Amino acid sequence: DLLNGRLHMSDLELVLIKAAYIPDRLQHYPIMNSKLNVLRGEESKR
Amino acid sequence: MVNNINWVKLPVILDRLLRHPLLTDLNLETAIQYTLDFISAMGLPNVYVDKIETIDIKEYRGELPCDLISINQVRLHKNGIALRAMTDNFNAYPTHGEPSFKTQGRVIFTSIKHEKVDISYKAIMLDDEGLPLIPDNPIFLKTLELYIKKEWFTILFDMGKISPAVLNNTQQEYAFKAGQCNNEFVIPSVSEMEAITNMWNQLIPRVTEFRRGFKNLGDKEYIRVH
Amino acid sequence: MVNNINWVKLPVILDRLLRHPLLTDLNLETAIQYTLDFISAMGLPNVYVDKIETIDIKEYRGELPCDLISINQVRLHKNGIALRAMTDNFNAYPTHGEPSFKTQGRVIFTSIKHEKVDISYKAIMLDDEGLPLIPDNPIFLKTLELYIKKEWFTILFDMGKISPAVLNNTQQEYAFKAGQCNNEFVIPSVSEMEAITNMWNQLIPRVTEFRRGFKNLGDKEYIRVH
Amino acid sequence: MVNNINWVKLPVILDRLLRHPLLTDLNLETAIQYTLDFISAMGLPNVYVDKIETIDIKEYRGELPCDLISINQVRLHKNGIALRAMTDNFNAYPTHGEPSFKTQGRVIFTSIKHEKVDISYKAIMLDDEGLPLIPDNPIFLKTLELYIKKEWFTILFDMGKISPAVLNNTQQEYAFKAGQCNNEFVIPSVSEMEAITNMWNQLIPRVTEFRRGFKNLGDKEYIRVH
Amino acid sequence: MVNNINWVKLPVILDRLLRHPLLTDLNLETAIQYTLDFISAMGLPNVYVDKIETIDIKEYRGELPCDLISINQVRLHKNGIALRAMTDNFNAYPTHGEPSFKTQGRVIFTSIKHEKVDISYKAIMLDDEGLPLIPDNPIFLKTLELYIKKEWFTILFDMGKISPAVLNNTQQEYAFKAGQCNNEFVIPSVSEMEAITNMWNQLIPRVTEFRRGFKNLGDKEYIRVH
Amino acid sequence: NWGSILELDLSKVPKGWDVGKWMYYARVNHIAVIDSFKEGTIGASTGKLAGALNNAGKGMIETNIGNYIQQQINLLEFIKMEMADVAGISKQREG
Amino acid sequence: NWGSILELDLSKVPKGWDVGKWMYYARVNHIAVIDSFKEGTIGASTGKLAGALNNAGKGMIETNIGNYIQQQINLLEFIKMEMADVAGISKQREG
Amino acid sequence: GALNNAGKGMIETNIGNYIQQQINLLEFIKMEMADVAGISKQREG
Repeated sequence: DLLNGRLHMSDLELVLIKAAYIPDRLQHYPIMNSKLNVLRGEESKR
Repeated sequence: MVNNINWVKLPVILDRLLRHPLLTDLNLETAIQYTLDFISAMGLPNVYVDKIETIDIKEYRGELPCDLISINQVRLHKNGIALRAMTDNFNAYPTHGEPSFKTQGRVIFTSIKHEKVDISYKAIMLDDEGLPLIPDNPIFLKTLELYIKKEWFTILFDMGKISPAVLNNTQQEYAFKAGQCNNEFVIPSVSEMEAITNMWNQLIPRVTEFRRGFKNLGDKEYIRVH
Repeated sequence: MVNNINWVKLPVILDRLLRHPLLTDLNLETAIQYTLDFISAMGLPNVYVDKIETIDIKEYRGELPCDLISINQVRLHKNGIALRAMTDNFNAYPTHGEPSFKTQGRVIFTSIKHEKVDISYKAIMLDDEGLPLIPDNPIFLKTLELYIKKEWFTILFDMGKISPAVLNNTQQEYAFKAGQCNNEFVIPSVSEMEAITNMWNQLIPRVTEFRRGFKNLGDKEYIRVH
Repeated sequence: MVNNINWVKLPVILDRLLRHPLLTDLNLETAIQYTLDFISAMGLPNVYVDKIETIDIKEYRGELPCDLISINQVRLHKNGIALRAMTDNFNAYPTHGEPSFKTQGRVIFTSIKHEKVDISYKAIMLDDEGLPLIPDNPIFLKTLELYIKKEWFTILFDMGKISPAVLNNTQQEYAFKAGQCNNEFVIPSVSEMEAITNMWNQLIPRVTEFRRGFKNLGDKEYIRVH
Repeated sequence: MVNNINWVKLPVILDRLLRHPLLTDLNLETAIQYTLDFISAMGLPNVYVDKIETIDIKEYRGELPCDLISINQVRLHKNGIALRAMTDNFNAYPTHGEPSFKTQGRVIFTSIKHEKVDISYKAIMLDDEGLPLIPDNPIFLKTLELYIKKEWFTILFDMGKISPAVLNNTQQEYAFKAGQCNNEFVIPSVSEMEAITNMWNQLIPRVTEFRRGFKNLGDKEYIRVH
Repeated sequence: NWGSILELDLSKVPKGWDVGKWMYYARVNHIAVIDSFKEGTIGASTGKLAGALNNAGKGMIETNIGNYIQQQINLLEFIKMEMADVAGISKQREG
Repeated sequence: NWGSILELDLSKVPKGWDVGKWMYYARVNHIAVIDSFKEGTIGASTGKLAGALNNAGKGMIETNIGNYIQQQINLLEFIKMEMADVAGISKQREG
Repeated sequence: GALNNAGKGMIETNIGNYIQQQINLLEFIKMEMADVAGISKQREG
């Protein structure tokens, strides 16, 4: 899900939400995707 | 304001003044005038009663309510769109836009010829008698008491019946309580700092709150997750 | 506040004042008024009693309790969602959102027509008599005593029955104890600095504590290990 | 505190005051009140007795001990987990977490319905008579003596029975000894600077000492060799 | 301290005071109280006698010696490991580590249930009579004499029997000698600056001297040649 | 090494406000409403108490441990370099 | 060489607080609540004692040993260079 | 005597520091969008 841009708030904190808004939910920025796509793009060319 | 404005009659300020034996010639009539001078000079918008009236404009003119002291907004009745202000020098005058209003006396001067307008305004709260009604706030009450004690002692100092040290103490003590009374009525409650929080923190800035009655001013700004 | 607020009756302040032979004409009636002026002017929220009442709103209006002095929050009864503040100028008025409230007298003005609301508020603690009850804190008690000694000496200085050096000492000593009494009631306990610690140290900032009753405000923020 | 708090009865302060022939009308009754004002205004936590009591909470409420002056911590009895502070405005109130407490009078208001809690608190040390017991510290004793000499001389200065130079000397000398007495009780011993040393020097910072009774606060942090 | 503390009886301070004809009504009884106030207010740890006693702890409590004034350290008797300080709020209290101690009156409160502990402490040196014994240091003796002359003249100034210039000279001269007497007792000897030298100059820093009785604190740090 | 410690007095936190919610809304807004006309501040304004009670700015418990940490780091590079030279094995020769 | 030593007075640590837990919560929060209206500070505010007791900032026991340490380090590079020149064996010739 | 002195005042609002702050944030967000897509600014030209 993290590669598909989905952040589970229960995975990075103990939650004391379910509505899709930033005042209580968190934006995910996909900085792990570009790293993986180099290595699969290299494997395409090997 | 943090505390609620519970209303009491004007003679509650006279129990407090006539504890002072030099203020024993004070009246209700003197307490009425010095209250309205004090209420005005502080300019606290929490002391006034918010009212809304619909008046009809005949030709760029409408008759304003009798109790009106300050207009909050004027808006149109059919649209709800608010009117800003008349800067035109030649308004209802023909030769050979965004609507506006202008108020001088008991007449409002609008930019629209034949229309009904809602006016949200402030008045003074009255009694069973047609007399002012003051907050029971012991900060308001103390500094209204020190206001009248400073106006009465200023007369007595001109007469030569008060020491200059006595008037200097009253002028100092009124000067402190007048700032404490200002901050008591101005500094927001927890529930007004939340609406101030939502106006202040806005990723897409909301810059058209006058068009509504500032209704969505303190509304929270939400951002979708993507 | 570090110490607990143990309640004592108002005549305990009169044992302390009438130790001074110039304050021997003081009464309970004078001790009642000068206490409420002092309680107000300090504005300590630990001196008030927290109450919660559910009232029902008939049409954008509801009747507020009789003992109410300041509202902590208003919230809805069925949801628990809190109401912020009425910034609308034309609220319950029709032409031709996030809920709100507004309170002036014994009436609350909400944005919701027919609803029950919980109001968490502050009142004054009373006695078996309907009279104020004061903390037994010898810092509170000392500076309430110095408050009344400074209001009585200010009258006596206007009369010419007190030295200007005597009033200057009382005005100075009340001025020190009023800050010591403020800091005595404001500066948190160890158990309130822990809730302040948890609010302050937050890796994912929690910025919606008004929606709850500030319930999860001092809750600790936990981060999973990965 | 470096020195130990050896307890002595209140009349030991009266041998010292009645050495002064202007303080010869002082009593035990006046020494009782001025001691408790002094004990409070200094706020030294070494003058109080640490007690621990288990009380049972019936429904978000429990009855607090009679001698309680300030709570150190409240914790649960079965877990030992400590309670922080009630920031909720609507606590035990239903609509249609981390545990907390709140104390106003002789009642504690918790977040847990039916539970036993331990309360670690501070009280005043008493005598065979139900009267306060003071430290024999000749710094404490000297500045309590200068406290009462400054409250008695302030009355006498208002009466006109004391020189303004005499009161200015007493107000100065109490002002020095009150800081010396504060530093005498606050500045740690060698054995308390070791626990302060272990809290301060921590390679892996320990930031959850409130959950325990601050038990492991001054514990030394050890690092393995590798 | 550079000079040795040779002990003399309290009446040696009265030969010096009664050279002044305004201090001729002084007593041993007044010299006893003003000495102990002076000994305390200076807080010189060289004026006290170092003692060591082993007491046995019954259940987190032990009875402290009668002459005890300040604890240097508490340590365990079988190990020699020192105890730091009790920061726990719930110490000997069960629910449903590094050892510690806490002392309030004549009772010590430890973290260990049934154990013997050594307590190194300070007491006052007494006479054949049970009376204090003072250093013969003519700096100590001069400023104790100026202490009593300043407490006696402060009473006489309140009475109106001393010039304000006379008291201002005594308050100034005591103020100089009190710093000279502090520096006389605090500033180390040549043999104490060597132990201070060895603690300060340490290539591998020794940071656990509290565990011992600070025994190896002033020991010299040696480095092997390689 | 901890950070700088700000010493903060709360004499101007307004009436009817707790230190918790007052500090909470200052995190968010970066603005803190204060009251220069509290009853605790009547001394400095009326001339009865020292005017530094309404002034002087907030103090800092700041220890300069970072200059000491940088001094030890620079000595470690000096000793790692002297050991390299006496062995004849450079840092260029190590890579 | 130790670091700088801050000299700290505790006259404003509020009532009912220990120096341990007060310093503990200042590690965490980087904020320290103080009390400018303690009974220990009535002298400077009322004009009875020197107003430097509520002012002046905190002193430092700072010895400048790092300039001395750097001076010795620079002399070691000078003497290691002179020994190299008299032997005709450069530092460039050593690597 | 400030009526014949004091120099002339300025109604100066420092909006240019705010304008530069927004411009610098636009370069930051245009750069983060470039990195997550794997399409550099060097790769765009």
